Amino acid sequence: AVLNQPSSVSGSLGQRVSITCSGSSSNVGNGYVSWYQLIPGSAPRTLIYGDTSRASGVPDRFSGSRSGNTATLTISSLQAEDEADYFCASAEDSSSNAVFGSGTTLTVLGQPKSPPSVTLFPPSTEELNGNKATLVCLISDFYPGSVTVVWKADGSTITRNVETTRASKQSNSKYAASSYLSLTSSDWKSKGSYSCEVTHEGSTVTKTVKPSECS
Amino acid sequence: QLRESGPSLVKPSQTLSLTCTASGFSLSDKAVGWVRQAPGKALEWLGSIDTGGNAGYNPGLKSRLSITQDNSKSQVSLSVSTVTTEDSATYYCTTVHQRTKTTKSCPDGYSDGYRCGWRRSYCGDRNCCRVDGGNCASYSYTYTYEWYVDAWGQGLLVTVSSASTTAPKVYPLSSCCGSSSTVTLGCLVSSYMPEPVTVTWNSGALKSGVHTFPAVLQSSGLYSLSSMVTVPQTFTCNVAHPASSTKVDKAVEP
Repeated sequence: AVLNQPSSVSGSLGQRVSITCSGSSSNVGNGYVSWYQLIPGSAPRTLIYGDTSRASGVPDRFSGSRSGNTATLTISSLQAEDEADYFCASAEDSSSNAVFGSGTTLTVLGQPKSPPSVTLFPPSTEELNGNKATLVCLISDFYPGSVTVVWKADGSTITRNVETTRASKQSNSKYAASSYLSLTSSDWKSKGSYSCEVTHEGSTVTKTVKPSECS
Repeated sequence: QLRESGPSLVKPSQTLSLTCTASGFSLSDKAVGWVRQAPGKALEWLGSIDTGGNAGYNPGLKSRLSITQDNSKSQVSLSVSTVTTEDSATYYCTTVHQRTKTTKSCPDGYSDGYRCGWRRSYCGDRNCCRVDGGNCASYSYTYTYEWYVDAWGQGLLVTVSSASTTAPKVYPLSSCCGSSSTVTLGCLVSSYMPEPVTVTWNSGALKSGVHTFPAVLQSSGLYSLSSMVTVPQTFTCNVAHPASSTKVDKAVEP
């Protein structure tokens, strides 16, 4: 038995949003609901306990309430830092038996779009001595969190041996991603130049390296 | 600050054992709990041990859980027996508030004596009596089970799997010959399994301008991550892969 939350909600900057937490009379109806905020990378943060009490350092923008078997977390004056996964919780039948909600991911709309910063690293001399060459394309500080990566060598698109990560949230609510071109030492020295082309919101940022001068 | 320590990889059907210590205060005065989150799942309660030595567990997992504690060394342990791939999760050590409140009350329209008339003598001491405005009623008892997590540890990622461990190869990253005012360096942590890997710079003395990226997963099952630093001097990245007991301090020179 787990508590029912919406999988995702969204609000605009400066506005307010509500997250519901529906259970039975055994858990939520018991009258002692807690709320927790999970931001990727950081440790989980206790927001609310005892339905309405705020934990230490929790601003009044976070307000908990409950009507019977349904608890609600209300977040006012939404900011980009509020984007996180929110979980409700309650004891059931015992103070040592806690049940968690399904979890709600909060998206704050209206944030300014940000182009990606791109850094393209050549393979190192040590890796080249092992007859391998990895080109590392690091993409950071873009919003919204979706980019398309295209690799090119001497004007031709590279599809084989390309691996690109998902976009992952940064601390500033911006996103990061990386793309790896795994070549051999000979493939690296064969071409005249390699390019990592990152497209974001119709705009493309391109960084290039040339094996003749990366030595 | 709560610190979880234990193995990053454990084989199926083995016993996963973790320990928790606090930095800054004593765990002797607090009730210590364990919470985990499997990837792509919600938070899941495991159990706790309170100041009185009593242990309570998630009923669904009670037969596989054991939470003990040592009060001389100020340490709390967690044991999960016969682990399976479902037990892969990030495990958090917590301090929890646990309390059961009992409330005694007469039912609606009943009192402990006032305005009961003849019913006060007829109902007796043990029961409530009907108020003007059945003849008797017994006391009702409402229980409020208070639970919440006071403090959270940072969490320890534990992967359960029968696959082998591959140590990473750490390579220095730097721009090519041919400039920019702020030099950008990096470190490539190539072809390792399983997660996680930690990266610091100059033994933790360098934090401004550091950007460590999440890992990529190749089809071979091996992971690779990179960490870059922007500096407007010696630079060394400290890579640690606990699953293979590997620790590499790679010097990076432009």
